[PDB]
Amino acid sequence: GYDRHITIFSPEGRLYQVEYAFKATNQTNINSLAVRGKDCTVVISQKKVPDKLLDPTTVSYIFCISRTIGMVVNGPIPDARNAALRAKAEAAEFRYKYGYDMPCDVLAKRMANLSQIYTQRAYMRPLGVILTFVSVDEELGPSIYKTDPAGYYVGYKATATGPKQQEITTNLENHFKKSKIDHINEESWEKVVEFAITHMIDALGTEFSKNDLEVGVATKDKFFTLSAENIEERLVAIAEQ
Amino acid sequence: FRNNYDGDTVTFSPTGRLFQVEYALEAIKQGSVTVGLRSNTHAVLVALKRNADELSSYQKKIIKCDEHMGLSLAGLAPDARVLSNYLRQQCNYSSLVFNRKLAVERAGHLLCDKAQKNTQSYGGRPYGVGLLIIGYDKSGAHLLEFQPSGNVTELYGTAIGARSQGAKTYLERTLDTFIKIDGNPDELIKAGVEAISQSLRDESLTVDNLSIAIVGKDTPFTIYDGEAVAKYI
Amino acid sequence: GYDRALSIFSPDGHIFQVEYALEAVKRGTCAVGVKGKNCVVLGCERRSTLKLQDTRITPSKVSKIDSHVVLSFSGLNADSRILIEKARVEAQSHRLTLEDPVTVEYLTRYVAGVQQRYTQSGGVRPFGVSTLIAGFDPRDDEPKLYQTEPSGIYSSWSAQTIGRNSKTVREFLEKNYDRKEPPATVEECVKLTVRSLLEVVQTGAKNIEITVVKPDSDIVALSSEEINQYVTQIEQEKQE
Amino acid sequence: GSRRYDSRTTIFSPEGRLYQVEYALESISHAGTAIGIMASDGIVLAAERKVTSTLLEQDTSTEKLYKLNDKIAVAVAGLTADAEILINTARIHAQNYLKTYNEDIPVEILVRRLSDIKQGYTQHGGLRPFGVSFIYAGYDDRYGYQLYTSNPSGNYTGWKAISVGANTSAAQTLLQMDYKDDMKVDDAIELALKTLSKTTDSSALTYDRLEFATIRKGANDGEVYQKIFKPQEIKDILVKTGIT
Amino acid sequence: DRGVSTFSPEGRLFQVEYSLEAIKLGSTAIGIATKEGVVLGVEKRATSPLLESDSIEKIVEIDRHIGCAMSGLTADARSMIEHARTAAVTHNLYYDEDINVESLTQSVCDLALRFGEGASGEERLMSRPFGVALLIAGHDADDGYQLFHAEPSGTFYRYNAKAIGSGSEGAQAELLNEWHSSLTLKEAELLVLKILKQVMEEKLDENNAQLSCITKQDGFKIYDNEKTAELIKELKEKEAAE
Amino acid sequence: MTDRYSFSLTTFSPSGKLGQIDYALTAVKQGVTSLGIKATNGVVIATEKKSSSPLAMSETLSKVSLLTPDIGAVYSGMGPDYRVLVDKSRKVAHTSYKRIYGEYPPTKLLVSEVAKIMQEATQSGGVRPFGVSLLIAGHDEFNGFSLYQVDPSGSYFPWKATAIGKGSVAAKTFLEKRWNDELELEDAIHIALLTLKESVEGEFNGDTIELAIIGDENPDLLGYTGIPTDKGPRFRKLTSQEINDRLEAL
Amino acid sequence: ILYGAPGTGKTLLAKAVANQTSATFLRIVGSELIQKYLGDGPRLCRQIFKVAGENAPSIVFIDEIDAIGTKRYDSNSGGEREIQRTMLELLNQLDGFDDRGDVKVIMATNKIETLDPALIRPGRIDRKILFENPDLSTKKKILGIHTSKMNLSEDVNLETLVTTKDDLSGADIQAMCTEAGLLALRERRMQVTAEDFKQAKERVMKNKVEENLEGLYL
Amino acid sequence: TGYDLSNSVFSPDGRNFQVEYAVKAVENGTTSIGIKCNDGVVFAVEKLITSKLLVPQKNVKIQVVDRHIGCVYSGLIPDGRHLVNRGREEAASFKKLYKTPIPIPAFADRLGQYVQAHTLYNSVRPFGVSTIFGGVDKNGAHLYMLEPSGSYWGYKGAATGKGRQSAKAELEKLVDHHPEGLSAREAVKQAAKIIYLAHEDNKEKDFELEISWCSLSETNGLHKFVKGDLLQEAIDFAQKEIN
Repeated sequence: GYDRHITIFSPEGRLYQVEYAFKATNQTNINSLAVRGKDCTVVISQKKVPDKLLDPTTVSYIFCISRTIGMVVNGPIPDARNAALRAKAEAAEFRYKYGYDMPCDVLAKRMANLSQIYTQRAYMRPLGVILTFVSVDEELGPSIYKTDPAGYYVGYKATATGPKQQEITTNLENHFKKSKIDHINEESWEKVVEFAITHMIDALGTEFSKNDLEVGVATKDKFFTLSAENIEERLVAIAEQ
Repeated sequence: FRNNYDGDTVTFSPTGRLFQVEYALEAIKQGSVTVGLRSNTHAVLVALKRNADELSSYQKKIIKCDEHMGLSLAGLAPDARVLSNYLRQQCNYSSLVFNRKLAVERAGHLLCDKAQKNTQSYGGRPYGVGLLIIGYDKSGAHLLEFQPSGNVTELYGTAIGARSQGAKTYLERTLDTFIKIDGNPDELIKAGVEAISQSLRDESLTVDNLSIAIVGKDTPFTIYDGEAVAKYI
Repeated sequence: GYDRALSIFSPDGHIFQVEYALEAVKRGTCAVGVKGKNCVVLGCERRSTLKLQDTRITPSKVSKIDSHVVLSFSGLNADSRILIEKARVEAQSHRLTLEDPVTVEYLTRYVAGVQQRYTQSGGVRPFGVSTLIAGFDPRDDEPKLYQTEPSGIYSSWSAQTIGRNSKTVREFLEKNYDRKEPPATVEECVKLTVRSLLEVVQTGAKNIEITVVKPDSDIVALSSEEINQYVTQIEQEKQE
Repeated sequence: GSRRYDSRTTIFSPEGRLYQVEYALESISHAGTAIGIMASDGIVLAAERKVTSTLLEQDTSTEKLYKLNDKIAVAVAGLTADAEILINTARIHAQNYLKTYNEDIPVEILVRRLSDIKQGYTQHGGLRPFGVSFIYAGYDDRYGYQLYTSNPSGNYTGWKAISVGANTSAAQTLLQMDYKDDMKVDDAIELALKTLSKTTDSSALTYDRLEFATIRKGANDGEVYQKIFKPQEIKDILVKTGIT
Repeated sequence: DRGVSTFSPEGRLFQVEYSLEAIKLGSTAIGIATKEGVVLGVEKRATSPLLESDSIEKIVEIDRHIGCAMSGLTADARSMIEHARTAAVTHNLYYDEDINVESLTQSVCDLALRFGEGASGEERLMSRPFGVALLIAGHDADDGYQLFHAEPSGTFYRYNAKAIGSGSEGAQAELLNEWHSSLTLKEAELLVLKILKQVMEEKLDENNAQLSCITKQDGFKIYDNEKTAELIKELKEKEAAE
Repeated sequence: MTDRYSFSLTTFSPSGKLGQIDYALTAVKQGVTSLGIKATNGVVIATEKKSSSPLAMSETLSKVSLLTPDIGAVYSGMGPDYRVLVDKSRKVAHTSYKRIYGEYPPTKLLVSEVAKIMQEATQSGGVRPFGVSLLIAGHDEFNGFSLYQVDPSGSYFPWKATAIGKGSVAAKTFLEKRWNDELELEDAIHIALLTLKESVEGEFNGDTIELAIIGDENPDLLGYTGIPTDKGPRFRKLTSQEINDRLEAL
Repeated sequence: ILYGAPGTGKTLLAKAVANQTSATFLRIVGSELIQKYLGDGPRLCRQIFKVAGENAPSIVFIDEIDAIGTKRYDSNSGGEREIQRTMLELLNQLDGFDDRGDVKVIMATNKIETLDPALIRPGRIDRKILFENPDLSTKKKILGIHTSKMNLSEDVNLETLVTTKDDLSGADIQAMCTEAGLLALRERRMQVTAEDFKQAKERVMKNKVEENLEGLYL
Repeated sequence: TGYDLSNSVFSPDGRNFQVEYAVKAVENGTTSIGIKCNDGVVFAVEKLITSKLLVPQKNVKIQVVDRHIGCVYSGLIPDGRHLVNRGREEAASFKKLYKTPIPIPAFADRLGQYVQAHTLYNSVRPFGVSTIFGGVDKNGAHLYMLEPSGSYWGYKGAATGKGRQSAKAELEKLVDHHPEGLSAREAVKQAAKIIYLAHEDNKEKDFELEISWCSLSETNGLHKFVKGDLLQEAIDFAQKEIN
């Protein structure tokens, strides 16, 4: 029908184009976890293993916007790479005109308002991908801002993406009630990766190998992604506990 | 097909081949037929001139572009005029900047990129006229076959227009003949007259409907008509 | 059908949008005029039957373009006022450039071009109002009467009518007016013009407005009692 | 007929009249009834408000009556989104005449130019025509007091007394019977309150739902002065005329 | 979308094809290009005696030695007439010379072969498709007397005797016989009147029929009503003897 | 066929009224219940915040923003629709006023400029107007306290007590139920808490409830001292810890 | 082919001709030609020409066709499949019928655009009569019939009543005079006089047509 | 449904049908493969011979990027050349500002945003071709294939076209041949054999073998065409294996 092809309001107020935006995010069946520690933030994304004809180093679900800042995207690939190019452009331009680092609170706001600009364009299609921004703020500290393809972003104690997100939220909710804190212990950023993966395996219910996962790490004034040898080193330390 | 897939140039098909391009090729089938072939040192094009009625004069389908180059227009009339001035501008732009005449392989790349921009853009009508372009450059004689989709293919010789299969059958058996003839521009023109004769259904056999153009390493591109082409006929 | 588009020529050779624009003219007011040897006369019908309407503040239907050139029309006034403004600006632009008074032939070709340009422009609605441009050429006493049609063409006429019951008045214009010998006197051309208007007006005075143009840039407007005087003379022949 | 194109104003209707103008008249009738009155010594403006809600503050807001300049006060009836765009544009254009010619713009000059602004959207461009019903009230030294109306077709018509909105034919009939050739300012106020009382569902004719503006030439030194009375003063004239 | 969608495409463009019927609805114009001159004629199509035939003119003069005619909507013609007059003074500007008939026709057809607003390598003027049937005839120092029909659809063709309008189909059948390479200037004037009288719906008269001639000495000359009436009596005298 | 869901962008609604406004008001009805109370000595606004996931931080969502220190605002509807509107609405108040008159925009001018953006969205085709409804409350020297209801159709009207969102019809009677125009600001906050509590009974605390007030200036929020001329901010946002204090005293 | 409304256009024109032609009036309802049964279409059409096919002292009249006149494309949307094959047999019965014109077939519908081009058969039907708006002279002929019975005052002539006439052809001139004679019964008089004409026509011309066709579009 | 009539519209399946039809249109084109070695990459393209009128070394579809990157695609020929001609300007634009040749992962970002934006534009028709590019930059050998949907990743081998099913099985065998991968000269003989195996569906027509590669050993980081005895050796090597 013609009413399902239009971006503007529907008769029931439920946009059909937006329902397909969230539906396309689960097309890849990727389960990622984003949690907040004390002084650090570690985010792990599920890495699908293709055949031997693909380079696993090139395949990544996490893009580096800048130092301390990182983004994981789950959804359509062609809209995932183009969305990363827009976040990097606004990050460098904001550090020039205003001469200050672009926080994920604002970095999730720019892409959220940019999605509404795409809805105002008839020829341009809005982004159907989820933009999850994580960093360590100078004041607020660890913060997670997950931008829906419809431009919705709000801070989270712990969040995930996938069909098991309901099971991940429930498992992490009862764990935070015992300690009464939303931050992971062991302030050392090396041990934060251990718990962030440990709570993910118990929530997903399936153990993953070094090639099945990609572990992003956002520290103070530094950002990096653990390679295949570093992720394998984490699995050895997690196995002993 | 009516609407559904391939209703617009942007609209694709379940197979993936746009049928709107094939519709533009249909005008070339019943359009003016032309036959051409080339050797290492020479290139020949024989085009049939059409008319409305007996009182209507025959119009030359061969249009001059460069001194060493030539082309024949079979297809939609208005689409063939813009591509003509485009090639005329590139030949002058290459002579003004690079001082060199526009290369044949370079003319095909610019002509392919010209018609491709209007194809990928919404709206507008793509070019449905066929172009057989010959030219003499440092690389020698070359003949390009321009399809309405923009495809460019290098051949010894080919033919488009009404009953184009008649000349193609002649060029397959004689392929080893005209390629070995060098320095004899008369024998290459005689082969073109016998090639179009098998293609034609014998509507009008007179001289005024045939326009023969030839270019080579010595004589540049020149369009002949009247008693000039009547010697071979 | 073809009423949704303009540039489409239709298999009948005539755009249906222009034909539908003529339907508004068929219900429009009656505009009749006749040019004589020494003068041109243009009548018009403005209905005064509407109650609580001040005639002093009501703009006249006849629009003054040049000193010796006036303008009359029939149709939607909202569309004509744009045509009137574009003609008046060009009317002043004629003396702003050529220094000569407005030419009837040049003004009609401009108004036809205004109808042409806005029709040839995509997304712009054409004017479905027929305008009558009359007047004398500069330093010439020969009368010039031109018309405009929604099809974007113009033509000249000795006597022409538009609006409601245009075919009925047209029969009155062909039989009772001789092109070979137009009326020489001013009173004869005005009296015969009223008789054509009395068909659509049906015995009324304030519903008839006639503006007579005279040589050497003279515009006269007949009052209500002066127009009603010609009505009385016509009724004398009917009651006889 | 069967296939009717409502999309673009450039598309002509089979009858010749745009159907968007027909349906725009229905939107005017859905709003409140506004009746302008042109008198010899001034212009009396009276209208009723559509909002019946008590929680809304009627005394601090004027939905219909607005002021273009000192000599012109208009009452708009129609879409609010289209009103503020045309009224502000009218205020800009009216001051532009005062910029060039250092004078106040006459009514006929302003009304004729504002009518072509609505027609500009229908004449060219794929934009929307603004269905609006104004009330043109002002005074100049040329023709005197001029009372005009604005139809959705973008035209203007001279009216001595006119009613727009709901009960258009019902209120206009009552005005034609009691109409006076002189139209005294005091009689124009009594004529307005008498007609609005019959066309309003409320028999008491509350003051908070009414907008009362009066132009009078009998001010000091014979100058035109526009004064919109407060709702407290609107209740006072209701007792003098005998409504309450 | 009615005519731009529902059709089953054969690889044709139905936009201009609908205008082909409007071409046949235009005024009937017949002309013959000979070695001693070019005789042209049109039809006034007066539906009422109050129409002024001297005020309206269906032929325009692009150059002193080159005439023109039109059959179709006058609105679409005025854009082409002003464009043809612009190209005429353009050649008189840069090269300061009378442009050839074939060279002028190709320059006029440059606008008739382009349509639409957006483009790539060529400028655009008209915002919507249009068309008009224009017959361009004249004389030059290259090919001599030439007559070309300007078609907004395809490329113009060279016609020695061309007929346009409603009677264009049947008149060309008569031009395949009566026309001959030995026709002089006087014989061409009487041949057009014999053909025009039959193809025209109304009776032959000086008011409803206007003809013109194109020669080298006189350039573009229009036959006066008195001169035309003299040629009408010569046609009636010849038909009376046969 | 049926209507194409036009804003009057390129097409006027044949029904005589725009049908998508009611569908845009459906998006307004889709919003949370947000109310406000206009009193003599102050104006109070109350709204509820969506819980969504239990791990979502409640301090990130702010449904009451700051335009000028003397004027507050509250909205109900889609999240990103309010941000694009206000980001443009701020630049209008700066250029058209604050870059000319060099002061803080009053209540009459600021609210009018916000509705003009919605008017441009309805007039300009291809751009859909945002379906959020804003309740703007402010205090100036000219008109004093003001409470305006900004509809997506481009119309605004003053209201003593009004509600928007799903409880727009329900809470409008509830505000008139317990509150009257003769009541002051202090007794109005208690009424706003009782009416908003009926919207959802799950959590009434300050986490999911954002309460803000307009009233006498606060010198702690001015940021500087020494100048008696410049007035302090008349808008003070209540901290969630302070909101629970009003709940125990409710 | 006739156009108009029943009682004036599709009635008065049909019955007026049968009087001067001295032919029996034969009426066949257009809906009765299709009985909703297969085979009744061609059967009932042949029987119409059979009654008039002996001495031919009559003329066939058919009025008010909303059904068989439109077959559409299918048996829905107002059309029927039996209508497609019925209109074809009526063509064979129209061409096969040959006489000097003693019997005619007169059918009147609202629109002929949905008719079968076969049954149209140009040259068999040369007459298309569209309903036109009569002038003021039409009312003078209708008044003269009733004024011969009802007596009128000397101050009111045929030119007085024809003054106000709005979109009425022949049907309501009798209906307007009905109210003109009804108002006189309130005044207890059998002869309508000048005082009655003014008050009676105002109750007629007013309060009837709600829609207004007016030139205030401006 | 009507999702194919309007470009850049979300389908109920999550991907636009026009984007899906562009992917299926690549299978109708010729089969083009590639091999990524340690010291460089090797490209092999298959070209179907229309008739005997074709002249060799004319219609070759091998495209060049700077001096260190070769380029080849599979799909519509006119649609593929416009994407390459734009990429030629992208490599030159980077050369103007940064005064250095463009690396391979940077060349994919420019063509990535170029194609992915067109899939987001209605006024621009998406590409129906799949481009295979690679070479040796300052960072070493890299290989990337740009799909018509806009997605691309690093590939140790490239397969597309109609014979991609038979070619993918042979590319996975490269690990079985040697654990470290074949050399530069060994990959040319290996890539040629895959063309003959993928030619089983095209056996009704003739073919012309065209192979190009760029490495740091022989060419020293230059894009050249395989000729001389190296081209004839790869032909005779595969003809003996297919026996």
